[PDB]
Amino acid sequence: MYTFVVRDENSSVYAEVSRLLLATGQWKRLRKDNPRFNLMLGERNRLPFGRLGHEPGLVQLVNYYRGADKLCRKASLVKLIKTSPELSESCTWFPESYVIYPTDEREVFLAAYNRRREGREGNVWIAKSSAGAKGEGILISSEASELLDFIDEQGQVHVIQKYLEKPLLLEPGHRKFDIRSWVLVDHLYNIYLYREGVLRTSSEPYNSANFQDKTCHLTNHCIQKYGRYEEGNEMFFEEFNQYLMDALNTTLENSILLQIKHIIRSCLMCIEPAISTKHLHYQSFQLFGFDFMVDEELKVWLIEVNGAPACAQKLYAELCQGIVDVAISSVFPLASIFIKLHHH
Amino acid sequence: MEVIELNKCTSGQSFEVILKPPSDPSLEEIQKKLEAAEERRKYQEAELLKHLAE
Amino acid sequence: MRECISIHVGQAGVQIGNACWELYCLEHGIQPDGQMPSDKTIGGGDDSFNTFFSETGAGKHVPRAVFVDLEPTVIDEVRTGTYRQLFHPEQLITGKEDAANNYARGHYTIGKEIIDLVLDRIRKLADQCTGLQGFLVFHSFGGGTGSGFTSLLMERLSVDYGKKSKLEFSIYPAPQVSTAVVEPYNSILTTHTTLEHSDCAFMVDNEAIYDICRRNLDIERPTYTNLNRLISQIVSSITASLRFDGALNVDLTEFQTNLVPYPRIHFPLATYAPVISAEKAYHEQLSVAEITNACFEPANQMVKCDPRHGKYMACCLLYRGDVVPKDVNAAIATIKTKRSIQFVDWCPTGFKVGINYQPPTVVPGGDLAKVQRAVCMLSNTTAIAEAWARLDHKFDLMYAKRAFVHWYVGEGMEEGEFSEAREDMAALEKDYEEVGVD
Amino acid sequence: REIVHIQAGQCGNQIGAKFWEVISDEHGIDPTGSYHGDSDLQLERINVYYNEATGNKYVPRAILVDLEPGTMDSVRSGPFGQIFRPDNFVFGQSGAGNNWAKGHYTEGAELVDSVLDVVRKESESCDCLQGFQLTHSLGGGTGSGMGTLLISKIREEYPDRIMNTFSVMPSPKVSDTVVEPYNATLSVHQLVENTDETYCIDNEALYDICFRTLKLTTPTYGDLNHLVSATMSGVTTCLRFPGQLNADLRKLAVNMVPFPRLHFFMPGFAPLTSQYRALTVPELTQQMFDSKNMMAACDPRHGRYLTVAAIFRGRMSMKEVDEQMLNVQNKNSSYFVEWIPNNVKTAVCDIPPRGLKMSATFIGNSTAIQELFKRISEQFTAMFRRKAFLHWYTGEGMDEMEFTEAESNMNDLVSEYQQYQDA
Ligand SMILES: Nc1nc2c(ncn2[C@@H]2O[C@H](COP(=O)(O)OP(=O)(O)OP(=O)(O)O)[C@@H](O)[C@H]2O)c(=O)[nH]1
Ligand SMILES: Nc1ncnc2c1ncn2[C@@H]1O[C@H](COP(=O)(O)OP(=O)(O)CP(=O)(O)O)[C@@H](O)[C@H]1O
Ligand SMILES: Nc1cc(C(F)(F)F)c(-c2cc(N3CCOCC3)nc(N3CCCC3)n2)cn1
Ligand SMILES: Nc1nc2c(ncn2[C@@H]2O[C@H](COP(=O)(O)OP(=O)(O)O)[C@@H](O)[C@H]2O)c(=O)[nH]1
Ligand SMILES: [Ca+2]
Ligand SMILES: [Ca+2]
Ligand SMILES: [Ca+2]
Ligand SMILES: [Ca+2]
Ligand SMILES: [Mg+2]
Ligand SMILES: [Mg+2]
Ligand SMILES: [Mg+2]
Repeated sequence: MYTFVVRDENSSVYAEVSRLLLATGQWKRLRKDNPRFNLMLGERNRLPFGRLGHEPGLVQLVNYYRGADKLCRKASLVKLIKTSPELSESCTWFPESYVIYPTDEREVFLAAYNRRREGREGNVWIAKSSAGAKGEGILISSEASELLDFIDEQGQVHVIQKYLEKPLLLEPGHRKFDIRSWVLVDHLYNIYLYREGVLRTSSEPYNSANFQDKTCHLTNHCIQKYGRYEEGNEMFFEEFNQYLMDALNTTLENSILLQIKHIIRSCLMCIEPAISTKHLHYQSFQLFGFDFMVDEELKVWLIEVNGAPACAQKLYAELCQGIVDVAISSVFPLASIFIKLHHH
Repeated sequence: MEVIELNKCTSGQSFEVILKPPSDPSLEEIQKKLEAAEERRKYQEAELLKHLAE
Repeated sequence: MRECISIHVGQAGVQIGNACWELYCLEHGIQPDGQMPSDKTIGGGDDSFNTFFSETGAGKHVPRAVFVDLEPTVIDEVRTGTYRQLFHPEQLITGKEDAANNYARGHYTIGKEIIDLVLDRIRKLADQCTGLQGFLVFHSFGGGTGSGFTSLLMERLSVDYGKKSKLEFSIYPAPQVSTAVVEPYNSILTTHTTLEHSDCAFMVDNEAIYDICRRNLDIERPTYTNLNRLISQIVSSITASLRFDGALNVDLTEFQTNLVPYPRIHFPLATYAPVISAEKAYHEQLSVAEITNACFEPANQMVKCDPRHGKYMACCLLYRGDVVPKDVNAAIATIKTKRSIQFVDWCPTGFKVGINYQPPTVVPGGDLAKVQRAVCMLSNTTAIAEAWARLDHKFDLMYAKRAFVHWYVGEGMEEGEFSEAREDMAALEKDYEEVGVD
Repeated sequence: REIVHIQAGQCGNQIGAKFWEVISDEHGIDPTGSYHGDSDLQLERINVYYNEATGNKYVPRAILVDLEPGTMDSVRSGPFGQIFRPDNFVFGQSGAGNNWAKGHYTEGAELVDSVLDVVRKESESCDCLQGFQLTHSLGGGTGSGMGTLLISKIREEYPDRIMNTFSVMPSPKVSDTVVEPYNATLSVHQLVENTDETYCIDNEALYDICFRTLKLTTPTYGDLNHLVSATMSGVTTCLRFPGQLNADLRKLAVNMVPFPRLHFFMPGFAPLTSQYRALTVPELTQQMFDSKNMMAACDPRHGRYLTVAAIFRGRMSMKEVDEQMLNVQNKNSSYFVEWIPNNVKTAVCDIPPRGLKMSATFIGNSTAIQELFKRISEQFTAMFRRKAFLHWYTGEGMDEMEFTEAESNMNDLVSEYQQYQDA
């Protein structure tokens, strides 16, 4: 039969995948450090890709793409988008962003800010870092001077990104939201967008006056804990589509999902030559969490890409089963909920 | 992308293409280690032979 | 003209040297009896092939090679095989019983008793050189002799020939190709002791050669002969510059100068293309663009690892056959816009290119098809540290239980040499990380 | 690289004689020592086990030892009795009465210098002696007691040569006297210190294979010895034939013994058939790893393999062999220690044994072997706690302390295996 190892005890997604594999009668879980595995569910950090693919007679597969951090760290995402000709400085779906150390873009950020203060245009920016894990270390300010001092107090790299002053607000509530899309890239570099996304909503009305209060401005589920409009500040696509039809005479597919598919395709096609495991001695797949914002003109904006996403509770079953069918059993067969984003 | 230092003969040629500019132990010490290892072998063998004589 | 002495140590080193000198003789028109009808200077010369071959008054062309093994059976095949007439008997050195896959036995126990004889025989070749460049040293990492005797030999060569360059061709252990269980120990012990003494070492992972032989030559179960003829093509393309007219890598020093900016990090990755099956009756000849592109495919590397996730310090392309500079630059242009090729910031992004017009020679009746053009890329990329991490991890698994350590201590080695060697490799891995990661 | 062979006592000489019949046949040597084979592969490494006498005769480098003449008269009368060098029969008249102390200390001590004289005469004519192999049982007196005394005197004279034994372990199921657990426990103590490799051949397993698998209602020693000579041919295949991989005794010990005391191997053989049917490579591989095919009565699923050697004989698909070997490890992934990488070695040799188109020989260094030593130690203690049958030994000058020490050392060995079974 087939064998696999588990090296991220803290993965909700792959605990369920492991559970499914075992309950097919054709997968056996080995100890963390047994090298004779077919499948590695790897650790989040320092994964030993260099030890994969040297076991004689084992076809070996891992659930991470080496090199995908380029997309999944906020700093490198900004650098990737600026310096990749296929994404270019001319990319229109990513908010104006700068990387700032306490290479560094401190001066060019103030140069665009000056044009905004001189221009009296909306000059509100947000500063964050992937090192600010789960609702920690975010500052939204209308003054550029105040943003930088926040960065210098912490000793890690930050990105300064234009806060979207004009977001699409759900009604009733006059309330902010974001969209999480789950995307599975398999060993052949097929790109599979899971049919179901989630809107993470804010429970409290959007207030463009003070950004001191970070609750109606930060859509993160952890920060909302609430729940009066939808169970757990999560709205699923059937409801959001019905909302867009009733309130705006349009559909989720037309106004938003075409853009989401374009952005997913653009990002993942960009890094394909650098991370593809076609013609490698081991194979990769990875599940990605893309986070989007929507503005009031129904334009979609990429906020970040998560490399080790969790899932919405009522979707773990379906999606995890999809991971097995599409990513694992396609390589290790036993004895659609995805939308294939076709490309090159 | 500049080509430099092109050299040609009847057997072939060589050249450089630039795409972007940039931005001991002594003999006695060895024989000491060899002899130290030999004496350790000699010690272990004498311990064996002593054990066998017992 | 400046001479180069080849030294082949242990079974792997000897059998590969056989494959290499067979190929050299074919490449230079030297018959197995040593005669060379095209060499119109009888009994002497300073042509380019004379760096590897001396000449007797009888017109015999004699390899500047010593073969060393601690048991006689492999070298006895040399003495009785096709090329027996090539070598002087003094050049072929055998002991009685081998190192039993034990570095400590090859280095301390048996090494101590045969090293002076080997040096004496090497001195005799050196005394025939008007300007010795230095040595090319062929050996396995995993064998008791290849690891332990070579490391002793390398130390003594530095003492006796301090100004001379020393290059290695090292066979890195792979379980597909018959291995001892203790080869991780031997590989680390020999890399530690040899590091200071090697100016440039070309590692060949038997796993990669094995896989090229299965995939490109359609050989279900490669033999050592299959493996060694492929290895000898790569060696020949690396040494062709020393044996033919040319201006790139014309002496041993130029290998350090072009490939090794930091002395410890002296392990260039070799990639070779094309490897085409001779049994393949229908074959379409690959272009300069295509064989150059293939140089960035992990499947053609002598060590499987991923250069896309490392950084380059230097990169040489060595072409043989129908290639002109125009095609090389057009191919490089396309590849740079299509591939992940990142250099360290303090090194120029570029390629040193050498072209030799004679296409690769292949052994008649062998497995490789004759091609109109081939290329060997030598790149010093930090990605080859993947091979060190793999090896160091296998060492750690065994050494944590001291498994098999008593065999080494029993030969007079101290247990401390193990951790000393391992800490040197941990520093080597840290050097690669500092050079290559952001 | 010559090997000197010694066979001691009744069991040792009867199994030894069959070993020489089998490998003489494989090498094309007739009972008169004349070579009549058809393949140079037969003669290429024949000097490992045979000397070349004048007239193109091959003579086993074999020394036959016993303290009574009976079994060696049988050998001289046997089928290949005439190949042995007559000077290499060394025997007394007293016997050792199934008594380790007689073999090791009294009767054996009177004979042992003569044996060492012959051993020395064979070693002196060796171009490069590899080492020694001894066949003997552990349950009697001469093979057990005089055999281990011989090993100790050989180690003293040749401390840098490899010492190997094929040692037959007693079993109540196939027993001659009640003192066998005493004789075996005293012997294991010797073997722990003075051999590099011991193939543990359990008469319990040999009986069970004959009864259950070979369907022999009443096995004889002749039937058990057929299994032993076939196993011995298999394990020495890589020494006797021009197989690649270049294996001598020391290389074998280096790859199989990660800790000096843990050098007791479980052998196995396939096929065992109760036949002309083709045996496929999957079948060979499955069978050779089956407990029912192993010659130490230990369940390998009760422990973990430190190292494994697997030798395939015949013309078969190498790719299918590699495939099946990698397959059997995954079905047994738990049973190999993870801290010795690549600890399973596969060797192939084109020459099949007599009457088989293919076969496979298994050599395991498993921690499960502790079950064998536990059995013996139990049987030892049941008698020793009441000092039963001890007068046979104290009458030869032994003290109870020596029994206590040997018991302690065997229980230390057992706990050593258990320690690495959980690492
Ligand atoms: N490519 C290749 N590898 C070989 C060859 N011979 C042996 N090897 C590899 O070398 C390692 C074994 O070391 P050897 O060179 O055979 O041992 P040695 O140097 O003769 O030392 P000893 O222990 O004394 O026999 C293993 O990893 C083998 O796979 C060969 O001809 N070609
Ligand atoms: N440019 C921008 N304009 C408006 N709102 C923004 C923004 N950038 C971030 N936000 C808000 O801040 C929240 C958290 O941002 P971000 O996703 O970068 O941090 P994070 O990685 O800690 C949480 P997650 O992993 O779910 O994306 C988002 O849900 C979004 O509502
Ligand atoms: N009777 C035998 C037979 C063999 C055989 F046939 F050569 F494989 C071996 C053996 C040799 C070996 N080598 C390795 C190096 O080449 C020499 C033979 N490595 C191994 N193993 C077992 C554990 C992992 C390595 N085992 C041992 N005893
Ligand atoms: N397998 C096997 N076991 C034997 C044979 N002869 C004796 N034994 C066993 O060996 C032990 C008896 O020792 P034995 O060799 O007869 O005594 P010794 O002559 O003094 O060495 C008991 O365990 C017997 O079961 C034999 O030919 N084959
Ligand atoms: Ca000349
Ligand atoms: Ca030097
Ligand atoms: Ca007497
Ligand atoms: Ca005497
Ligand atoms: Mg995040
Ligand atoms: Mg050898
Ligand atoms: Mg008896």
